[PDB]
Amino acid sequence: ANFEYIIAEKRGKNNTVGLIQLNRPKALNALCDGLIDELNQALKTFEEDPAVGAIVLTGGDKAFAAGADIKEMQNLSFQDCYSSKFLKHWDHLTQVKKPVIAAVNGYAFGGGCELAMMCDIIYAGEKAQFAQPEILIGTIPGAGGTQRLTRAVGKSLAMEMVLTGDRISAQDAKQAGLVSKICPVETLVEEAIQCAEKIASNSKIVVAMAKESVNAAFEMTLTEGSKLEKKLFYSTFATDDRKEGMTAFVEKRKANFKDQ
Amino acid sequence: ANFEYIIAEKRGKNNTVGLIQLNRPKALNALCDGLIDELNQALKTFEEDPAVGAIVLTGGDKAFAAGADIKEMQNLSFQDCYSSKFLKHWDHLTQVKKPVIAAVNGYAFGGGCELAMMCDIIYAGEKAQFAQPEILIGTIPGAGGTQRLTRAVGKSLAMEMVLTGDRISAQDAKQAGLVSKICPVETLVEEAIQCAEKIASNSKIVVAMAKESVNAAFEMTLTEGSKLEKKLFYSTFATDDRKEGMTAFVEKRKANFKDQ
Amino acid sequence: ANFEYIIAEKRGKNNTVGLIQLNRPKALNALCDGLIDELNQALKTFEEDPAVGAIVLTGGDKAFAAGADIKEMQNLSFQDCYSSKFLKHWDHLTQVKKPVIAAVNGYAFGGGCELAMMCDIIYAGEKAQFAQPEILIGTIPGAGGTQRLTRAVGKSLAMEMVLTGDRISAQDAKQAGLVSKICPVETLVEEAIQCAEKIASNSKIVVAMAKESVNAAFEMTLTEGSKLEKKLFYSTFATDDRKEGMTAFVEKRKANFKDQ
Amino acid sequence: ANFEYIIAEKRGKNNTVGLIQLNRPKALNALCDGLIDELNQALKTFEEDPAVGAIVLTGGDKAFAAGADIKEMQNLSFQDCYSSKFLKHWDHLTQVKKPVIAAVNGYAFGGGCELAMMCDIIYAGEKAQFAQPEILIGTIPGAGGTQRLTRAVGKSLAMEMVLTGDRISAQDAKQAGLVSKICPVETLVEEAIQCAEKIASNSKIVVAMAKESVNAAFEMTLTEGSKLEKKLFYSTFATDDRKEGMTAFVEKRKANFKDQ
Amino acid sequence: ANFEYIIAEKRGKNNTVGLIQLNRPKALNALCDGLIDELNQALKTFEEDPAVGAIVLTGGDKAFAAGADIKEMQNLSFQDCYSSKFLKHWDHLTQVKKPVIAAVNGYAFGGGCELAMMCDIIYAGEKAQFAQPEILIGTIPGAGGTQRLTRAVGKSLAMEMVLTGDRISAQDAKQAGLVSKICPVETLVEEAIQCAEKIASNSKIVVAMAKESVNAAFEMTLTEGSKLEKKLFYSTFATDDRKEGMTAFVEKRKANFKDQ
Amino acid sequence: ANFEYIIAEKRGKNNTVGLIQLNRPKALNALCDGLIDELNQALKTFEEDPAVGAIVLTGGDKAFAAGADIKEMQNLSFQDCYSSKFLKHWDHLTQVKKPVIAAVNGYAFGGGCELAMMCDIIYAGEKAQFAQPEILIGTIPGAGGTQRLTRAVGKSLAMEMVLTGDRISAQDAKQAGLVSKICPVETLVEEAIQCAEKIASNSKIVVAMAKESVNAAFEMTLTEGSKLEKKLFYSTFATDDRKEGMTAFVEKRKANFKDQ
Ligand SMILES: [Mg+2]
Ligand SMILES: [Mg+2]
Repeated sequence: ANFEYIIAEKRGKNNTVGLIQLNRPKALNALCDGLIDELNQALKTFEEDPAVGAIVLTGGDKAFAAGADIKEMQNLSFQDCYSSKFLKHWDHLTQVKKPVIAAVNGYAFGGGCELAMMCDIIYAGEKAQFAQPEILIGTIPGAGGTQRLTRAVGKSLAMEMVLTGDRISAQDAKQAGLVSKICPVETLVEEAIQCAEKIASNSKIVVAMAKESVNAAFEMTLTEGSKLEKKLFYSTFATDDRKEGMTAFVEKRKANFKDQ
Repeated sequence: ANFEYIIAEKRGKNNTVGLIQLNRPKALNALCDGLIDELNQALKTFEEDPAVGAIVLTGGDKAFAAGADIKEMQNLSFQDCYSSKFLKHWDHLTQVKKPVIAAVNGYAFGGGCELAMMCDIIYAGEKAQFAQPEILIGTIPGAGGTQRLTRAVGKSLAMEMVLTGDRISAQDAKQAGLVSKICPVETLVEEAIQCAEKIASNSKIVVAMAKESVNAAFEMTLTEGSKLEKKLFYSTFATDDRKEGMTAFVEKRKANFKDQ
Repeated sequence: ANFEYIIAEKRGKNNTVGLIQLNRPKALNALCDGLIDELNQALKTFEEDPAVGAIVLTGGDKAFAAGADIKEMQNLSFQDCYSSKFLKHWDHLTQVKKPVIAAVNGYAFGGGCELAMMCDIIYAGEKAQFAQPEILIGTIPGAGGTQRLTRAVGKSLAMEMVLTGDRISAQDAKQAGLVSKICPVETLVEEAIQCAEKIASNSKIVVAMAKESVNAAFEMTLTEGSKLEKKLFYSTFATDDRKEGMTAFVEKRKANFKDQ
Repeated sequence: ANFEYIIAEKRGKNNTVGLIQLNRPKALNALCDGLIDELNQALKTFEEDPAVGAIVLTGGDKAFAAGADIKEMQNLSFQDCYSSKFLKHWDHLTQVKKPVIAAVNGYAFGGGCELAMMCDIIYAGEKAQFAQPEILIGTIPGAGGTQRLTRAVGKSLAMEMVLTGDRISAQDAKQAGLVSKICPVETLVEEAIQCAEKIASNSKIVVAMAKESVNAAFEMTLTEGSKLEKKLFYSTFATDDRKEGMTAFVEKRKANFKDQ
Repeated sequence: ANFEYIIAEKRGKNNTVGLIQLNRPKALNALCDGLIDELNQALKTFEEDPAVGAIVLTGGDKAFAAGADIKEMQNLSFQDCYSSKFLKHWDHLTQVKKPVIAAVNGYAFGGGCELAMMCDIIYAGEKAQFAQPEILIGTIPGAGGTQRLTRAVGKSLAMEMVLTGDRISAQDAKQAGLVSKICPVETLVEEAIQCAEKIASNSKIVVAMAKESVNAAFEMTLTEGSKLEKKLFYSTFATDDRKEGMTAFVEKRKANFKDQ
Repeated sequence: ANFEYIIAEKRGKNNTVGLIQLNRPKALNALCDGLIDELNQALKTFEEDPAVGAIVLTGGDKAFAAGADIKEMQNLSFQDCYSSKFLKHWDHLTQVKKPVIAAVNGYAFGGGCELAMMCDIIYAGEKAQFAQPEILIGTIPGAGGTQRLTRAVGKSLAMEMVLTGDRISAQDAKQAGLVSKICPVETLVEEAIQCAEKIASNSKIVVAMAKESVNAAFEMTLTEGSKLEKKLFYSTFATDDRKEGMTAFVEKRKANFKDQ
């Protein structure tokens, strides 16, 4: 559909990467309800696209997402927040089966840091900054800003970032484990698109199985996690993609996958 | 009160930071029963102080805490450990609701490293060292020296430090995620006090809710953790400090919080 | 017994370290059925050796283990993999009670990285590389390559390595926490042997208790983990090595341990 | 919309109970795609109805639901099932916030038993029968027929019912804990409607909080469950309904609740 | 310390059973703060008594405990509950190491059922009734009335009792598993005292270990539960009472235990 | 091999049921090392038999298994027990993939009750009794007598049985959920054999998947349990038995399963 807050298009060769770019530069990509609706529409459109195998989520060069709109949430009481479940459409990225690579350039504060952490892979620029300033306005992060952050960077750094609201550099996020790669500002999007192309070049079903196996590490114990990983490695044998890849490996050539 | 092992006072402007400094320099701040009792009393006093919003725990410049007294625990038998629940008052720091910042200077060995890891934020000096030498005397760390350490720095480094008892530098704890900031020895205490002042400047109830949400990341799954975070974010709306902070954000000014 | 794929011997002074060296240099130490059988035989032999306290697992100078044989697993189906529990002998290293130090030199790809992550301590060379290329042949890592990796290095880096199959340097693994020490290619084995000698010098039963307490951090919550740690610290008092070590600490001398 | 497989209406005095009755008597209420879509639509309509406080789900007098259609799932392969998440709309009843009372009359086999167990309260007739015959056609229950059943009736009875497919009487389900009340066949619907009216008479928000607290018992440990229960009990104090109820208890009268 | 709400005495031969009888017959044993304080004092006194090995908690013949005083909690806000942690002294019974047998006669409503479920063994009379009427006053049970209840009687019956507030007979509680034995009203206390005497006649430390092993079933998985059970069965060997009991079993006689 | 403590044979028509009968009537089937070794040998022999689909474990008419040999473990210490892992060969029944039906007749005390609870289905005679008398000799059940028992029969009854050692009748175990069916002592074995034949007639791989899905209910949460159940129900589509059974159901006939 015609979006007014975001820009959705297919990038890279073979058109296998879906680029969802936030286009709110005057508000520093403020996460409003309309922007979230357009983002979810683009996400489901890219998920229902057979040619797309990976999604790249990015905002602006100076700001990825500076948090939710506060004026629409100031006059909310406890009843209207508990009932009606206020930030519920804020977790549709966690239900996406295809990998979503976050290209964080500039400010990723409040809701932006949570939306980035909800993605599988986070690519941060040279001047990218992460913070959780919810404590400054009398609230707490309520979209994964504490659960995923503490699991990623540890208790101490997450406790400091949550209780103080201070910002951390991209280098600190890489050393702590929040992001997996640091790229220049003018080439972050291109490297994220190349990584998404490398991801989508494989079998989509096996990639989804691997993503589920990785995500299960935060929901189950080590023994049950290993058992589920063994069951998934057994189940991946029932696909033609596994046999095709093993044939291309034994008889050295390029593997032609058909997502089945 | 008349303390013989620790020094308790309120530091910083407006006296919002409680400083609990171990005062056993000739014994390398050995964690004895009287010192633990005085630490618990000071923690309770600072918890029951409305003007205190954060606590800073520190020791000496050359040693933070070099472990418990071995003489008072050699004659102890298996039955006398289980019954009297040996080392039962060593986890009172985990029951505090206000944030406690550990300013570790010098040696933090055995019980000292566990007491530091039990704090929310760990500030270490340039010459600070962390180790678990329990394996050297025929015992294992029994106050969180294995659970929290493995969750913070990983399996490999924790296994090495536990089975070998070797010391790690402050830079190692920083790159591994054990500590959150490296500060000079002459200014570590003041930087910890400034961080505790920045923490106490916010709403104490919202800060405690955020601390609980962060601590829940080690006790529940990611889904249930996110559900509890959502419930806490919804409950935050029932406080006057939330509305005050959101109004101060809307009309740009300084938010005056009343801890309610 | 006489091995054809591996080399098993006791190294170090006092013969306290068991060295299991993979001896398949022309196949990059491919994890085959015979190699796994010989590895399990050497592991149980060293476990049934009262003079051995720690095991060092290493491969070649240019490759630790470059994955399993794809030829013996290409013609496998879903039923044959499930009704035979494929790769069920691949986790015998996780049942070892004595510490196992992984001296990873060169390539550790696929099954190699999984076998290395199952060890307690991972020692990597300067030119050591870790990767999970299973996604390139149409399968997923099914021997702990996702559960342990995501817990160690984090969500983002593990997701990238799994979905892309790209390699990471030893420095990246050290920064992310996958390995614990970087050593030269010419001395990595000697450093691992010295670490295993320092480990075996302590009480083997107390060392096993500490290893169990550390491993329990990935199978239980923080509260139950601390409770089990307290119970193990209480049970360690019923050993003769505990009082001997405490007496040697009180009256400064060398503690003579008898593994009881 | 106009339903062809189910009947949706508001029953009972004050029209606070939504009755969703399956209307496929010739197919023993086979769970097809259209019937599931209509059930989800009726559930959403009753959820978005302020005048409805509870839902009652029932079928026919001789059969509640005899499982899904096997014809629409025989020609399905593994890839079509996985890459489309077969039976994904079958768990929309677990996302409902208002209590759903299952009035099971007659046969509740496989999918019917799963849909009944997914409800909060199960009301069964004297001639009601429960079974999981999936093992007879070469499959396993895949909509909670093993997880919830084993947690409700125990390990032994669930194992027997799953591996044998034998039916159990309503008295057996009552003594095992599967159902909570046995009612005559001619009055089961009326008793379920009266129970839902007793439920709908209370505060909807407090009822939803209690439902969440009860459902959390199967998602985490007892300690975290009690902590979440304490937090929800504290959050209840921010509603006007709790104050109104406590005031009506003090000054003995009927409490007028407004769902806020 | 003379009590005004409860009666504390030692009953049974050898004076090994501590009887804590609620003595509020006009208020149906309303759980007030003073009664809770006296109960905690009696509990800690009986725990610190070497002659007492088991505790029996009971109220009146017509009422065990009819819930907390609503007048004390009527004028309480959300901030006053959270901060201050309302009902925080209500879980001191869960920290008792010695077994506590609940002799429930008459009404056990609201806080009474929660206090009874926190006991290890629950003994109910012929006319004993259990209910959770918190939903009738606009609140939810906040002292374990949902977590333990759902784990004991199942999902359906607990959901019904919570959302409706209806009472269940002692027979239904025995069938669902809430209680373990039904006794006449005039002899319930005597049978509970006899059971507590049978319990206290064994080794107190082994009894505490068994209680911990049983309570761990709700805090860990089956694998980790069995592991902790194995570790505790190994740890019980280091006590003299284990060897004494085994000697009395081999050489048939009466075992003389010394709680060590 | 020729057994001296047990009797192993194939019973029932088509020889699809393996009967492992304990043959120690003069010692009340005491669980000794040789008996456990022969039991494990018969179990692995029946597991490696393609014609056997289910195993029936029974003892004598007056005693199923009266616990382990006491004189075999009187002179054992804490170190000898921890380091040798006492009772480790006792959980080989939990690793069996095919269902094991426990035909418990007579006394099932101590280790016998644990071995019975480790089975999937428990069939008890009219005069069968279950108890955990470990507390009477100064020890605790260390082979699943507390974890599985508390999960099956509840907290109160398991606590009573563990702390008192009293016996429960077969009817009590049936109403509590410990056993699934009560049968006469003269026909219990035949009924268990008929049940195993009904189990063995189905697809062995699908039966193993169902057993795994049921056993996973005690190792994971409800959400992850349902996810693993969905994944197993998707994987079962890749078997030939699923399509054969579905075709036999569509066109009504007898399904011919080939265990593939
Ligand atoms: Mg890290
Ligand atoms: Mg039951």
